[PDB]
Amino acid sequence: INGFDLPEGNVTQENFVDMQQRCNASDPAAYAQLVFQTCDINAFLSEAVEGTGLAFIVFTEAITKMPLSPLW
Amino acid sequence: LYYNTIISWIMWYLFNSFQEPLPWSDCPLNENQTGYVDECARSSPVDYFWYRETLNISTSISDSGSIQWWML
Amino acid sequence: SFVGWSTDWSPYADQSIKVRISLKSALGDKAYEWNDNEMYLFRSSVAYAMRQYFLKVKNQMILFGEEDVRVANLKPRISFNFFVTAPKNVSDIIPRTEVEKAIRMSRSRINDAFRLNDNSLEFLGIQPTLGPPNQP
Amino acid sequence: SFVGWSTDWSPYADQSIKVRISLKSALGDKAYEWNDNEMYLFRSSVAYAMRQYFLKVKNQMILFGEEDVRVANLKPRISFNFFVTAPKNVSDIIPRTEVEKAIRMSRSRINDAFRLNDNSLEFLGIQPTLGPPNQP
Ligand SMILES: *[C@@H]1O[C@H](CO)[C@@H](O[C@@H]2O[C@H](CO)[C@@H](O)[C@H](O)[C@H]2NC(C)=O)[C@H](O)[C@H]1NC(C)=O
Ligand SMILES: *[C@@H]1O[C@H](CO)[C@@H](O[C@@H]2O[C@H](CO)[C@@H](O)[C@H](O)[C@H]2NC(C)=O)[C@H](O)[C@H]1NC(C)=O
Ligand SMILES: *[C@@H]1O[C@H](CO)[C@@H](O)[C@H](O)[C@H]1NC(C)=O
Ligand SMILES: *[C@@H]1O[C@H](CO)[C@@H](O)[C@H](O)[C@H]1NC(C)=O
Ligand SMILES: *[C@@H]1O[C@H](CO)[C@@H](O)[C@H](O)[C@H]1NC(C)=O
Ligand SMILES: *[C@@H]1O[C@H](CO)[C@@H](O)[C@H](O)[C@H]1NC(C)=O
Repeated sequence: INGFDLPEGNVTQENFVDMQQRCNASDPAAYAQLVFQTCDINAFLSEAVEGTGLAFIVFTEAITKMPLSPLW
Repeated sequence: LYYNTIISWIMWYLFNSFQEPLPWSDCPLNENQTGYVDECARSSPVDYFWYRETLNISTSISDSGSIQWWML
Repeated sequence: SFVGWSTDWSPYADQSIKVRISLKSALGDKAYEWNDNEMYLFRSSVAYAMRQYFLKVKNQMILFGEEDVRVANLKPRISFNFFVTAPKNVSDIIPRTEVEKAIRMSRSRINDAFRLNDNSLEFLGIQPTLGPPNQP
Repeated sequence: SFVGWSTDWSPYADQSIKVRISLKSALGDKAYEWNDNEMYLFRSSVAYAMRQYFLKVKNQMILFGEEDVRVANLKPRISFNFFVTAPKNVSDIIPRTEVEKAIRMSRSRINDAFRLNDNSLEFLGIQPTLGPPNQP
């Protein structure tokens, strides 16, 4: 969106991959500087933290993104 | 002997509650208030509250320092 | 020499400031439509910001209008470049380093006219810096 | 007949809208100074409000500018009368009942440009009406 000038609510999760190829077929040499991520679940669920990190760097990070943070 | 040090770490995170911006929610500023602290930006802020503001950890088991008053 | 030309260079391009506006992230619902009347209010807000900077820093009274803010390259994602000239002298482009200081003074005032806050109205070369968090 | 004249009647007086601004009650401290640049932003905000009303109600595109908003009787307490004319026709004063409908549509937008809220920026003939309190 910051590289191809598209509306806001344009190119959501349902239409990521088809809008990847609509841009590179529209104009080449502007897709080559784009840095994308290969992030996917079963890689975010699969960290091997154990022993003290499951309460001090994993559980307390998910508490800050809840509604009432200093009560949970 | 060592399970009374884990409870020592647990009640340190209990004293640092009772404030709405939790101390493990955002990075501190360094000296000139223009950028973050360097290892809070490369790592996570929560990962920064454990190793530098709770433990003040060293790089090895050979290098040890003072008694670290708050923990005491 | 170089035979040929590139259709990207422009005589006003090195003094332009790119503005990028994301309306449906700062508001989502209850978000207004960006027609030509909203571009009029933006050009009068930049002309307000240039008037205050020349009065409170340089002690000059220069009557910038909304016709001195020249907007190019309008896109759907709400993007344009702009540059500010003298009020009745089209040859006299204000340099970019003084338009950046004028917007930095009144960025809190331009943001409130459009209900955006510093991340949905970004100026691409002007970043927010200030604010020390000394709570306790 | 009546021999003599009164120095209060004016040919633009029955189509004027009095604006009263109380800056040090909505802000108190952190309150800006009201110089001639703030009067420029007010005249461009009213000209923005007239542009949106003629587009979204009457489907006309009339390019009101800040020179079509004529401000008289400026006082220290921040008070003035204003009236809006046609863009290049000084004889064509917009009637007061349509300027009142134009400000009523965009009163939430004019208020946000000056950090006032509906009681420190009053228009003296335009009162806020809406809002039912159905909480439970
Ligand atoms: C409009 O602005 C330009 C500058 O952008 C003025 O041009 C200057 O003119 C003086 C004398 O005429 C020269 O000494 C300068 O070198 C010129 N500036 C540049 C950048 O070349 C021009 O005079 C202005 N016009 C008016 C009517 O004031
Ligand atoms: C400026 O506005 C006035 C109205 O305020 C216009 O005057 C009208 O002119 C037509 C024909 O010329 C008459 O039939 C109307 O009776 C006039 N109106 C009034 C209120 O007397 C005038 O034409 C406008 N000028 C321009 C150039 O459009
Ligand atoms: C994204 O843009 C395309 C291009 O016009 C449009 O057809 C589509 O409706 C847009 N998507 C959304 C969610 O607005
Ligand atoms: C656009 O880039 C992607 C990513 O490498 C590539 O797979 C695709 O083939 C490119 N499109 C064209 C038309 O080459
Ligand atoms: C950062 O702070 C140091 C002093 O701690 C100062 O010398 C330096 O100029 C500052 N950097 C910036 C960009 O302000
Ligand atoms: C521990 O913290 C103190 C300040 O509280 C600091 O001076 C010292 O360098 C820290 N220890 C290490 C190993 O960085």
